[PDB]
Amino acid sequence: SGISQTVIVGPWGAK
Amino acid sequence: SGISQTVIVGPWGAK
Amino acid sequence: QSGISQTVIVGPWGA
Amino acid sequence: QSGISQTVIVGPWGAK
Amino acid sequence: GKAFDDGAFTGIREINLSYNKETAIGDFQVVYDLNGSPYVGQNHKSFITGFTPVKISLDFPSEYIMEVSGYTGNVSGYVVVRSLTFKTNKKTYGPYGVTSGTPFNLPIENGLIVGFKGSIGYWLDYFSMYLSL
Amino acid sequence: GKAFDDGAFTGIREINLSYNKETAIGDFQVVYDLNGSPYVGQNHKSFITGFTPVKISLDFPSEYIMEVSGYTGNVSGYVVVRSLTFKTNKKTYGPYGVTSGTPFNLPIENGLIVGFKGSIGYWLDYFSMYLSL
Amino acid sequence: GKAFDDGAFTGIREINLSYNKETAIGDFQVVYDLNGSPYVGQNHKSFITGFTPVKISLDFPSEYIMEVSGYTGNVSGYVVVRSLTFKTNKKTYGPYGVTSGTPFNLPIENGLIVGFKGSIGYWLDYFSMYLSL
Amino acid sequence: GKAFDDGAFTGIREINLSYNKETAIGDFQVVYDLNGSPYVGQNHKSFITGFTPVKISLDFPSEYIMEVSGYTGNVSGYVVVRSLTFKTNKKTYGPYGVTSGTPFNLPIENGLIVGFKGSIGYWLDYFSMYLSL
Ligand SMILES: O=[N+]([O-])c1ccc(O[C@H]2O[C@H](CO)[C@H](O)[C@H](O)[C@H]2O)cc1
Ligand SMILES: O=[N+]([O-])c1ccc(O[C@H]2O[C@H](CO)[C@H](O)[C@H](O)[C@H]2O)cc1
Ligand SMILES: O=[N+]([O-])c1ccc(O[C@H]2O[C@H](CO)[C@H](O)[C@H](O)[C@H]2O)cc1
Ligand SMILES: O=[N+]([O-])c1ccc(O[C@H]2O[C@H](CO)[C@H](O)[C@H](O)[C@H]2O)cc1
Repeated sequence: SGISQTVIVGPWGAK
Repeated sequence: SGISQTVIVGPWGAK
Repeated sequence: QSGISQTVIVGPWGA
Repeated sequence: QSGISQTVIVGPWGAK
Repeated sequence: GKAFDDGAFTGIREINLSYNKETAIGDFQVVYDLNGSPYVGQNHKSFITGFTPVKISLDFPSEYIMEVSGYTGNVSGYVVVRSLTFKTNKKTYGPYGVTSGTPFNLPIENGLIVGFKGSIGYWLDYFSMYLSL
Repeated sequence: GKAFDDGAFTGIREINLSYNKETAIGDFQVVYDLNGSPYVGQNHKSFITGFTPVKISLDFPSEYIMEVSGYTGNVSGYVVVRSLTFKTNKKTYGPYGVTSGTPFNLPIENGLIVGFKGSIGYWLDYFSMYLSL
Repeated sequence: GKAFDDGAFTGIREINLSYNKETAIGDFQVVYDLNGSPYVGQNHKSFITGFTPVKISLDFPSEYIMEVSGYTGNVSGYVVVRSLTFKTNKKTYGPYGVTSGTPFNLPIENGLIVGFKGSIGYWLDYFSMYLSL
Repeated sequence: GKAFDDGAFTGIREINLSYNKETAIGDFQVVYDLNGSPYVGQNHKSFITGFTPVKISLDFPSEYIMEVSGYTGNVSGYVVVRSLTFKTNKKTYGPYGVTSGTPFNLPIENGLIVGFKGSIGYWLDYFSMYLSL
């Protein structure tokens, strides 16, 4: 894949 | 500088 | 230490 | 999606 | 709620949110930085109105967020994000909304928030943050 | 307490920690991955002894941590980390310690914990995590 | 010439360039991906005209560039980029321009080109590439 | 030749290589940094002897590599790395070896070389570099 990636933290909130 | 870096999250706890 | 995200940059070629 | 971190890698230069 | 995902950008210039102390966070919109220019993200609106608007206008790129905190709780039988605070290297913004329910907090020692995703119904249901160096 | 900083590695093979059911988390040591080989981290021990040890052996590389949670609160007048819980894509480990005070949690949607830093006195005072892709 | 810097994006959808088989590369414009949507970059245009246009339309996101190569050499007293070639996982685009002078190449084993910067006067004088995971 | 892959580290402290002024680069070994400690990489040895050693001892962390360049070319019928030059923010080291064949170069505008991989038989056959921020 040609889409770059980033860290993601979460989610906070509802399921 | 010649030092690689990284994402750091926190701290949790005292101080 | 600013608010601008950074990324690796290679080059330049040419010149 | 694994537990191994990864890194950009450029090259190789030299033999194919 | 309706899911949203802004994706990742180069930084944050302004956060427009709204909230109601009786309930929770409502609307959420971000003006990102994209390679030195403002990127006006889509306004993710509560299905309802009646919120107080907040504009967090950052001194980009000198000022950046160093901590995001808040509370989740029950509103009308729904678990939602009730309150948010944004601490920068310059000032604290918030809390916006009542600080009651289960706390959470994301302090950043190194790195930047560069994106938001989540879901908003009547209220902000949940969110996540993209981080980068 | 005594500060520590493991820095960043290429992922996590094992977490060893210790705790007491009435105070808080005591000792902390991580076996990291480095470039596909095990790297045994420094063992960050409490100033005191008497804790219950726990070894969390991950099936690396298919198993990785997706959430770290716990509680902070006061033990003998100090804010410390009272409980920890590690949730991976396979299983939950913990909680270890005393689950009261103020909760915190770091879920990760994309990315990996690759290092820890913090401070331990009689108990774990605070900690932070290095994240990477 | 006129310096340009697109900055970094999510990926590359299309590259437009122009060249002349007796001089060098002239114009340069990229359609980037930005978080799954096309973002049409600034068109970096030569001071002169009469070049032959080329549209490289990638099958994003499955097709991505794995190698950029080219030549630099002197044209009318100016050392410029005379030729460019783009190798993807699907096929090779080019060479465009004149393949004479000093070669260069950037193969990528892991990672993605996500932006371009450089300078263009009558011809493309030089360029650099933003790389990301 | 024999493949090697050091992986990624935090930085580079020293490079130990050997070369022959009539052939190509032979041995290659790197002292990395790993979170503030020297990490002695494995010595990657040529299958033959008769090289001249050289020790590139960087003033880490204030000194770092900004450009690796060199030449690939035929020795005894094999394409090998004939020459290497390391330019830092402080000094240039090299060229080491023979400056003939096809030139290559990897200048870095932003980021760091944090690892090498490749293959060595009689001479260095090929190499790649890990890059980070
Ligand atoms: O009549 N209401 O007050 C009310 C409240 C919440 C409702 O649900 C919608 O919003 C929820 C909270 O944000 C959640 O997103 C849910 O999925 C939505 O249907 C509906 C009516
Ligand atoms: O006699 N005490 O129960 C007691 C407990 C803790 C003390 O401080 C040490 O531990 C603290 C919490 O871990 C903190 O690290 C402090 O800095 C340490 O000196 C002292 C006495
Ligand atoms: O009389 N000419 O063929 C000629 C060519 C190029 C000139 O300069 C412009 O292009 C240069 C090479 O790309 C360089 O960018 C320069 O700064 C431009 O003004 C002028 C005359
Ligand atoms: O005739 N020789 O001097 C000679 C040179 C190289 C040979 O092969 C070994 O080295 C090669 C280039 O480094 C390549 O790695 C090959 O796979 C090695 O066996 C044999 C004879």
